[PDB]
Amino acid sequence: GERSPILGAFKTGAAIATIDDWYPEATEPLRVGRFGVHREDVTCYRHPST
Amino acid sequence: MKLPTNLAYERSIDPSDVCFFVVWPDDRKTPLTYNSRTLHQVDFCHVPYGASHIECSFSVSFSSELRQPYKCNSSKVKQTLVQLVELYETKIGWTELATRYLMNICNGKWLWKNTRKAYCWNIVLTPWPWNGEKVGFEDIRTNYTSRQDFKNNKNWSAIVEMIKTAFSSTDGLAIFEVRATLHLPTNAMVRPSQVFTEKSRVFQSTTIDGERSPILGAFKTGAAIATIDDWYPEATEPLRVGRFGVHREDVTCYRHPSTGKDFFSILQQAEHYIEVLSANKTPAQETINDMHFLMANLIKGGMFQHK
Amino acid sequence: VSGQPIKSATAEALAQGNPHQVDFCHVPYGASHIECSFSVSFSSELRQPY
Amino acid sequence: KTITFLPCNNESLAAKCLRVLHGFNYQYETRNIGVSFPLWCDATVGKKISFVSLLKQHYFVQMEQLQYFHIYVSFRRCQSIDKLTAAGLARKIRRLEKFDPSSFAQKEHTAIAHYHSLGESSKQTNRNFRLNIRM
RNA sequence: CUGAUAACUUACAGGACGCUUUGGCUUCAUUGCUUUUCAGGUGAACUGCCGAGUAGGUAG
Repeated sequence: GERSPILGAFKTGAAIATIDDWYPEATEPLRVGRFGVHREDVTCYRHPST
Repeated sequence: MKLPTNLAYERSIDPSDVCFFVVWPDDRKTPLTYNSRTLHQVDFCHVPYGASHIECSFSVSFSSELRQPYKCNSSKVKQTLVQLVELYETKIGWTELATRYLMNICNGKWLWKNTRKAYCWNIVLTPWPWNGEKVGFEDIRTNYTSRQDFKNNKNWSAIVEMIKTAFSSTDGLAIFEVRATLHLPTNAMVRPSQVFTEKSRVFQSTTIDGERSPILGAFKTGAAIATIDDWYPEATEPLRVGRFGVHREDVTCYRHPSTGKDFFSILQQAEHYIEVLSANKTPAQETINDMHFLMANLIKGGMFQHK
Repeated sequence: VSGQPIKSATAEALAQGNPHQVDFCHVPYGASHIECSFSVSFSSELRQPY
Repeated sequence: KTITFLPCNNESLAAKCLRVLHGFNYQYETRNIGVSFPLWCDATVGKKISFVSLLKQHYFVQMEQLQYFHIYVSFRRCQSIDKLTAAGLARKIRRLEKFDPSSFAQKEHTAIAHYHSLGESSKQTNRNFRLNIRM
C-alpha cells in the first residue's frame, strides 16, 4: 500500500550493456550503442569520422 | 581559464541524519520525543526527568570522489583539475585538511548548541578499515581544547592516515561511526534543526521505532564538519566552506568577488598554481591557503558552470 | 554573461538564502541491510530482423 | 473608573496596575472588587482596564500627572496552562514521586484554546510567573 | 435658414403525405535525468500546596 523507489528498466539494462571497450583509445567500458557515447565527458567515441 | 557550460563534482564527505536517544539508568535506550502547540505551532524538545544522559549517532564517509570531475564537457578543463589534486598531494599533502575535518567530528562541533550547559561529553569512533578497540575521546570540555590535545591521543596518527589514504587512492572509502554521550543537567534545552516554512517552529523529524523523534539535518551535519574556512583576509572566525564564503550571523559575504578571493577567481588561476607547485622552493603561506581553500571546494562538490 | 561582477549582487544580497526542495531517501535507523530484486531474459532476438 | 491608556504596551502596562491591587489587598486585606476587561480583543487586552465593585493611590497619581490618563464574562486565573509548559511537567513528577518515571511520557500534540498572559513577579522572593487570564 | 414648409399604408390566411447506408481490417520496433544545499530569532512563564489522582484545583 505504499510508494517505493525503483531503478528504471532502462537504467538497469544500461548497466548490463557496459561492455564496449573496443573503441580506439580504450580504457573505460562504455554503454553499447551506435557511435558510442560517454556520458561523463560529453563526447562520442566511435564518431562517424573515425 | 574559462569555465565550461557543464561542470559538476560529487562530495567526498557524506554525513547522515543524527538520531537522539535517551539513556535511563538500568542502561537502556529510548528515542527522544518532542511537543507540538497550536492555538502557527511551536515544538519544544527537553530531556525527561529521570534520564541519565543522551546518545547521538550518525556516520561519515571520506569517499574521495574529488579525484576527478563528475561531468565536464571540455577536456582541457578536465585535464587541469586532475593535475591540481595530484600536485597538492605531492607538494603539500592531505595532512592539514584531514586534521581540520576530523577535529569537527572528534569534538562536538556537529552538536551545534546542545554542547552549551553540559557537564562532560565524550565521542567514540568506530572506523571501518580498522583492527579493533574503538577510538574514544573522553571529557572533551577539559581534556581536549587545543589541537595538540588531540594529537596526544594514543591513536591520532592511525585515523588521519585513513582520511589521507581515502583521498590518495582512486578507490578510497574510510567509513566512520560517531557516537556521543552528553551529560546534561536535569530537564535540559535541546535544539534540533527545523524545517523551512513560507511566511513558527517545526522541527525536522524522522521515525525511529513508530514514534516521532528530532533529527539533526543530514545537510545540517555536514555544514559543521566543513567549518574550516579561516583563510579570508583579516580572518577571526572559521566559516563554512563555500563559494564566496558567507557568514549567516552578520549577513555578509567575506571572500566577496570584489576581494578577488572567492572560489571562481581562484579557479581561473588554476594553471597559475601548477607552476608554483612544480618548483623546488616551498611556496608562501599566502599561496597555499589559496590551495587549502581550493581543495575544500572540490570536496564540497557543487556545480561550477557559466553561460 | 561577459565576465565582470554584476553590480546588483552586493555582499548582503549574495549571502542571503536559497530554498530548494529535493526527494530524500535513506536507510532506516536499525535496519540490517537492503534487498534488491529484478530479472533478465536472454531471448535470441538477434538471429533475424523483426 | 475605566482607565484609558493613551500614548503602547498595554499588555505589560495593564499588568503593573494589578501589582498595586496585589499590594493593596495586604494593607487592608479585602477581596470585594471585580476585574473587567471590556475590549478583550483576540490579539490584545485593549486600552481599557476597569475596576468594578484606586484613583487616589500612590502609583496612579504620578501616572495621572503626565498627559496620558483619564482614570456575563468570567476573567479567571487558569494555572492549568502553567503545567502545560514543559518546565512544569518535571516539577509535577517530583511532586508525584512522593515508582517508574520512564513510563511517564509527554503529550506531543497539544492545542491551547486562546489563553492570554500577563507577566509578573513575587516580592517575598525574586521569582517570576504569569497571570494566565481567559474568558 | 436643410430637393425648403406639410405627411397614419392598411386589412385576411393550415404546406403536407412516404422513406433499412451497408460490407471488410495487426500500428510498431529502440532508449541512463543528474550534480550541490544550516531556517533561525527557544537567555522567556517560576516553585511550591491539597488529593490515590499522568484528571482537576489552588498561592505569589
